Amino acid sequence: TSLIEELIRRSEEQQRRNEEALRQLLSGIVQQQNNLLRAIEAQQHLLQLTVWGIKQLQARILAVERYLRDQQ
Amino acid sequence: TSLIEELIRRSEEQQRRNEEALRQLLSGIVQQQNNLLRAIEAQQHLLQLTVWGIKQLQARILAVERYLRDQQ
Amino acid sequence: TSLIEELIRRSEEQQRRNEEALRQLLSGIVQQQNNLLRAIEAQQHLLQLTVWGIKQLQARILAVERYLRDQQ
Repeated sequence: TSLIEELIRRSEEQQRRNEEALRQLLSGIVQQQNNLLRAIEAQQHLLQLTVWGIKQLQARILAVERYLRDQQ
Repeated sequence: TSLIEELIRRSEEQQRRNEEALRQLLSGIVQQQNNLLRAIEAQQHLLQLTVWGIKQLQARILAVERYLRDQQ
Repeated sequence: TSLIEELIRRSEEQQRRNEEALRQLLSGIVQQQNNLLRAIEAQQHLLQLTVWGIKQLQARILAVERYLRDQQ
């Protein structure tokens, strides 16, 4: 999803800030960990959708396989 | 999986603790990075299973497509 | 992918270093957050490929379902 891409871009922005600050940092590290957690949660949501999409495709292919067996 | 949801909830708990501590913190940030890494590893395991599930569906649909071609 | 496994192993290495340093640490935490972000980005790439793989399987099964309907 574009949100995962948006959360990643925000993590990239915060990462550059934390590295530059390395060269207030602790707050940035904590915020960055929240940025990463949000990304992981968004990826989890899409991953869960693909899991259900795979099971629906499994059901559709099984119905076709059974139709072809039944036609014999 | 429910484990990924459990690892995420633990990361959410540790995140609230680190933010509240921001308002011992370093240990919490290190632990939180382990919580995130465990989540990423669990997501990787489920992602790998979906990759193999997709290839098995590909093989099943290909077998049906070939059966239908062969019947002609 | 093996890259995600390589990024994870690097995060595991950096995590052990940060925990041992807990027992220079800030640089290690920042680097570890970059290791995690890279993992999340790599997982996002594979996740996006599975999403497109699922839609192509959907199109293939739909074509078979339509062929079978049309043959009647």
